[PDB]
Amino acid sequence: STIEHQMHLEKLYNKNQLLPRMRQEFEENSGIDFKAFFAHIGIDYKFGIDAMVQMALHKRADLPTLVGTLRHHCKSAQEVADNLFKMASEDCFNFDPTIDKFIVIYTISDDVQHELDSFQYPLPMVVRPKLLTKNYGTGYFTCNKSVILKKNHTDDDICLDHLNRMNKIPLSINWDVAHMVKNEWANLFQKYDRTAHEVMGLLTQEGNKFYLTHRPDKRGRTYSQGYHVNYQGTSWNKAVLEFAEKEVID
Amino acid sequence: MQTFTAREYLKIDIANNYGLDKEDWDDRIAWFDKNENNLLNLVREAEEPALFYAGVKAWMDVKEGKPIGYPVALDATSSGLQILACLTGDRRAAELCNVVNYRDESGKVKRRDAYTVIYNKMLNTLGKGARIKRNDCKQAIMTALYGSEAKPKEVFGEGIMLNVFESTMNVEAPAVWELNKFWLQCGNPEAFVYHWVMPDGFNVYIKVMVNEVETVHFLDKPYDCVRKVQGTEEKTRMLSANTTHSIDGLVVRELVRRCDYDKNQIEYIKALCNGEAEYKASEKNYGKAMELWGYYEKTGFLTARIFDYLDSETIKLVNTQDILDLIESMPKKPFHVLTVHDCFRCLPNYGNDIRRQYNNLLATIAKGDLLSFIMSQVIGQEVTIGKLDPTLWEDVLETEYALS
RNA sequence: UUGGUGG
DNA sequence: CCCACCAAAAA
Ligand SMILES: Nc1nc2c(ncn2[C@@H]2O[C@H](COP(=O)(O)OP(=O)(O)OP(=O)(O)O)[C@@H](O)[C@H]2O)c(=O)[nH]1
Ligand SMILES: [Mg+2]
Ligand SMILES: [Mg+2]
Ligand SMILES: [Mg+2]
Repeated sequence: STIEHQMHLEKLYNKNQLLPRMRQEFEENSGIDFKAFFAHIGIDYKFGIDAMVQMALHKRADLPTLVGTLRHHCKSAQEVADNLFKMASEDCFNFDPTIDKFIVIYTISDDVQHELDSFQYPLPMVVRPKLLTKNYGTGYFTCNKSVILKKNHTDDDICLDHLNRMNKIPLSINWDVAHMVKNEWANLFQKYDRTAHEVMGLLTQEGNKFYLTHRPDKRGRTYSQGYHVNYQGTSWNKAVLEFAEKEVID
Repeated sequence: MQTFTAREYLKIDIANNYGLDKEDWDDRIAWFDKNENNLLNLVREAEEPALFYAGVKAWMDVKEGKPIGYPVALDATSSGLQILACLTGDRRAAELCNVVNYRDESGKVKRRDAYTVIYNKMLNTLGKGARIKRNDCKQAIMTALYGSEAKPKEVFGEGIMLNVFESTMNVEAPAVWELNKFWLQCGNPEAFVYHWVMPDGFNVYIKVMVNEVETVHFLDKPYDCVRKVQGTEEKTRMLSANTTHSIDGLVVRELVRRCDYDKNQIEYIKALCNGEAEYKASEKNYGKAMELWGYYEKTGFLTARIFDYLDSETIKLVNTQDILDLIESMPKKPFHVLTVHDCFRCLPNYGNDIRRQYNNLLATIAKGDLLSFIMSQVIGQEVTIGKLDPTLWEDVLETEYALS
C-alpha cells in the first residue's frame, strides 16, 4: 500500500520526463500533423519536433542557445542554423532580427504544463530507498542511471555507504511552517507555491514520513534530490522539512 | 571548547536566523533572553523569516515538553579557507577562520569573519580614501582562494591596489596563499583527466573539458556556437577548488559516519577488537580493509568506514587500539545529520557532539599529510609538502567557532 | 546559452 | 575560480 503508492509516484515521474513528454504534445496530441508538414518543407522529423519542443520550453531563445540543444542531429553547426531558418520562414516560430531572438508560436497546453511542473522532478520516496550496491540506480525502484551527477560515471568506489546512510533518514513535512509561508510571506510565484502543496499532500497520502535520495558529484560533495521538497536549496524549502523521529529535548 | 544545553542551541539557532550569526555565543544567547517573550512578532524583520519562525515554534514546543523534529544549523565559517589552513599548517590563516581561537585584548575568544579581517587590514594600509566596497573584496578573496586571477584583477585593477591585495594575503595567510599559487603550476598539459582517491576510498575523476567554438551565419549576420568538448589545456585553474571541495566532501561523509552510526555495528567492532567476537570472515573484505588502513598510515585520517570491512581475519591487519580509540572519540548516542556541504543540521541536543566531531576532523587534517597524499596523485609523482606550524592541530581540537 | 537557487 | 540545481517572452 505504501509500496503501491511509491510505484504510483515513480509512474508519475517516468511519464513526465520533460523532453519526452513535450514531444508527445507535438506528435500524438497535436491537431497539426507535424510529420506531414515537416516532410513537405524537407526538414528531418525528429529535428523539427525537438526544435518545436525547445521553443515551447524557452519561449524566447537567441541563436547560439537554440543550436546547442539540437547540435547532435547534424554533422555541422551550420546545418542546424539553416534548418532553423527554414522552420522560421515556414512559420513554425518567428525570428525577430531587432532583438536577435526566436519567439515561440506553438506552446503546450496549460494542463500538460501543470503536470510537468508537478512531476518532472524526482520526489521523496515514501518507503525506504533501495540499498545501493553498484554505481547504477539512485534509490528508486525504476531508475538505473549512473548515480554520479552529470556525465561522470565511474565504477570505482564512490562511497555508496554514505548515500545509503543519508537515504534512510526519515523526514516529514512541518505543515505548520508550510502554511505560514502561504498565509504570511507576502506581508513578511503564487503559481509556483500552488503546486508545492499538491505535491506535498500527494507525497504524504499514506502518512507524513518520507526519504530523500542522495547523489554525489564527481568531487564527492553530496546532493539531496528533489525540487519541491529538499533541505538543500531555498530558505523557503529548508524551513518546511524536519526529522520524522521527533525527540524530547530536556 | 565551551558546551551548551540543548535548549541553548535552540536559542543560538533562532538568533542566527534573525540574524546575528557573526556575534559571539553569549551575545547571541544574551540577545535571545531579552526577546524570548516577543519572538513571534520579530518574524517580519528577521533575515530568514521562515527558518526563524520554524525555530521559534520548536522553542515553544520544547517549553511545553512536546517532542520536536526541528534541527538547528551550525555552519562552517569559510570552509575552504579552513581546510587550506589545516592542509598547510598555517596558524595565521587559521586565526582568520576559527580553525584556532583568536582572543582580543580583553582575552575573549572572538567569532572571526575572515573577509572582514582582510577587508579591515586592507583599509588600514591603503589609507587615505581607499575606494573599495567590502563585498567586492570578499568576492576577490574567495575566488582567489580557489585560484581566480581574473576576478581580483577586476575588483582591484592591476596596479598598486592589486599589489596591496596580494601583500595582505601574504601576511594574513602565507602558506595558504603559497599553496594556491602552487596549484596553478600543477596542471598536466597532456592529461585528459585527473584522478585521486580520498582516504575514505572515494575516487575523484575530473575530465578536462575545453571550449570548441563553431561559427555560424544566419541572415548574413555572425553567431558563435560554443560547446564543451573533452581535451587538454596548457594551464589549469581548477585543481585548488576541486581538491578543496573533495576534502569538504570527505569531511561530510566522515562526520556523518561518526554521528549517525549503527549502535549494533559499534558493539560488534568493540568485541572484535577485544577478541570476543564469534568467528566471521569474508575474503572480499580483505582488499578494502587493506586499502583503507593504508590510507590511514599515509595520512592520519582513519575512516570509520573501515568498520564495514573488519572481521576475524581482517582485524589482524589493523592496529586494534587505533580502532577502539576512534570509537571512543565518537558520540555516546548516535544522531541524524543533514548537510549542505559545509552547513550542518541536527537536533539541538546533539549540538555539542557535532561541534566536537567537526573539530576532530579539522584537527586530523591539520596533524596529518592529506595534502601530500592528494597532490602526489594529481601531479603523478611523490611530493611532500610540510606543515608551516606542525603543532597547529593541538589548538584545532579546542577551537571555539569552527562551526558557528 | 541569458538569468535565478544553494555551497 | 569550482560545483550542483531551477526558469523560461510581449500588441
Ligand atoms: N569556488 C567557489 N566557491 C564558493 C563560491 N561561493 C561560495 N562558495 C563555497 O562556500 C564556501 C564559503 O561559503 P560562503 O559562500 O562564503 O558563505 P559564508 O562565508 O558563510 O558567507 P555568507 O554569504 O554570509 O553566508 C567556500 O569555501 C566555497 O566552497 C564561489 O563563488 N566560488
Ligand atoms: Mg549562510
Ligand atoms: Mg550562470
Ligand atoms: Mg551564488
